[PDB]
Formats: sequence, C-alpha cells, structure tokens
Amino acid sequence: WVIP
Amino acid sequence: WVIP
Amino acid sequence: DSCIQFTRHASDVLLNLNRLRSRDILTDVVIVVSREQFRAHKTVLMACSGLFYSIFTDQLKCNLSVINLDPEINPEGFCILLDFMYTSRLNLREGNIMAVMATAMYLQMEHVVDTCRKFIKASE
Amino acid sequence: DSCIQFTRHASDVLLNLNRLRSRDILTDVVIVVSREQFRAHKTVLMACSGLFYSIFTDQLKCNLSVINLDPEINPEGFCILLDFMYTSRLNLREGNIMAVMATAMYLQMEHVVDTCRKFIKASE
Ligand SMILES: O=C1Cc2cc(Nc3ncnc(Cl)c3Cl)ccc2N1
Ligand SMILES: O=C1Cc2cc(Nc3ncnc(Cl)c3Cl)ccc2N1
Ligand SMILES: [Cl-]
Ligand SMILES: [Cl-]
Repeated sequence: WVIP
Repeated sequence: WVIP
Repeated sequence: DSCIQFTRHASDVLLNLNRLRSRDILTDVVIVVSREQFRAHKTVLMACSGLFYSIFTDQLKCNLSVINLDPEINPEGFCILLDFMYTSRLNLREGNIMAVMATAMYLQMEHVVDTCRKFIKASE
Repeated sequence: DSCIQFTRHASDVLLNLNRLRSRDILTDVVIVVSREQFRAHKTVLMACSGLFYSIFTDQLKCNLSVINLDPEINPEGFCILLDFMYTSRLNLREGNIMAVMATAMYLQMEHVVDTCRKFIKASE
C-alpha cells in the first residue's frame, strides 16, 4: 500500500 | 515497454 | 518466453473498466445492500473478491441479475470497497475503518483486511 | 482525496480475468478470425481496443454473441493481441511483427502499433  |  | 511487457497496461484496463461502470455499460448485476443498489460487472467482482468468485462460479447463482448481501453489511463500506475494486484506491478513514474492515472480511478481500488491521493496531 | 493505493491491484485483477478466460468463465462473445474462434469477455476487449469499444457500445452489436473480423486479419496475430490484452505481455517476433502490427492497427491498439513501428524501424 502507498500514498498515490 | 520493458523486458519483464 | 521472449515477450515484451507494457507497464501501464493493467492500470489502463482497470481505468476503462471503471469508465464502463460509471456509464453503466455492459454491467450485468445489481448488488443490493439493504436499501442501496450498486451496478457492476460480475467478472470484476469475481477478480477482486473471494465471496463473489464463489457466488458467480456457482451453476445457479452465475445466472442471477440481483445479489442480496447480508443485512449486517453497511452500504457505505460496500461503496468504498466497490470503488477500490475498480480503481486500486481505498478511501480509508477513522469514521469508516470498522465498516470497511467488516465488509472486506465478508467479501474476502484479504489485502484490504490486512491494511485495516494494521491501521487499527497503530491507533491502539 | 486522502485514499491509499494497492500497487499490485490492477495486475492482480488482470491475472484473475485471464484465469476466468482460460476456464471459459462468464465469456460472452466469440471472435471469429477466418477458420479460428476466440472466446473472450466483451468488457476486456472494449477496455483494450478502440475497435471493440466502438462495436460493443453500438446499440445492436452490443447484443451479438459472435463477431466476425475482416478476412485479411491473421488468426495468429489476433491470438497474440488477445493474449496481450489479458496479460500486458506481447509475443513480438521477426516472424509475426508484420501480422501483429496490421492486427493492432485494425483493432486500434495504439501502444502496440507504436512498439511495432519502433521495432521495424530498428531493423531497417
Ligand atoms: O482476497 C481475495 C481476492 C480474491 C479474488 C478471487 N478471484 C479469483 N481467484 C482465482 N481465480 C480466479 Cl478465475 C478468480 Cl476470479 C478469489 C479469491 C480472492 N481472495
Ligand atoms: O489504443 C486504444 C485502446 C483503447 C481502448 C478504448 N476503451 C475505452 N476508452 C474509453 N472509455 C472506455 Cl469506457 C473504454 Cl472501454 C478506446 C480506445 C482505445 N484506443
Ligand atoms: Cl484486496
Ligand atoms: Cl495497446
């Protein structure tokens, strides 16, 4: 999971 | 396009 | 093999599937979550959820145009997860995390369940 | 927004759509290319091809279960492009590049047309  |  | 790979292809496909969903094109099922209805493509739901994969591979349920979810399922939690299925983006907030995690557990979306568990653990 | 994004989600969706295609699950169209037949999902074909997008948004053609391609289309070139649609991997070889490029032009798959043009230019 990432900060887009 | 890339070499996978 | 000796194939070449187009890096953005999977993302471009999913973007177009979401555009078809937004315009209600070739949607073949309505998911009923208490008073709320959500139109979708059975193939995308199966590709994202262990629950929908089991439902639509069933020889009788594969032909249904309406699927009713368990009354304990929260429509907003479902909406957030349906948006995630079609975009890869999850709108996870303090006010919805419990409903999102419970819905992801029911839908069998293990990567979502995992990030919800981690976000909850950090707040404890 | 304040969404989080699952990096591998689009690739995982496409992998599962290809698994459904391999098991002939919820395929809703057969593409006829001379003597050869290819089963697929209309939504995936539309998401990958300008030609299929135009065909399946047409109010009469959207309901057809069989689509016949132009007789000049090579079945192997089509097969390679159908595999690319469902995997992001293109099996481009000296022996098939001309057929693949012509099929990609007909199907309106601009990124494929682009890499074929570049590979041909390098060999000149
Ligand atoms: O957490 C998750 C996400 C998910 C998706 C699916 N889907 C599929 N799996 C295998 N082959 C096929 Cl053909 C599909 Cl469609 C099944 C289980 C789970 N669990
Ligand atoms: O080279 C290409 C690949 C491609 C795909 C599509 N598909 C869609 N485009 C916009 N909205 C929607 Cl809803 C879809 Cl399905 C249209 C044109 C082209 N050209
Ligand atoms: Cl997931
Ligand atoms: Cl393309």
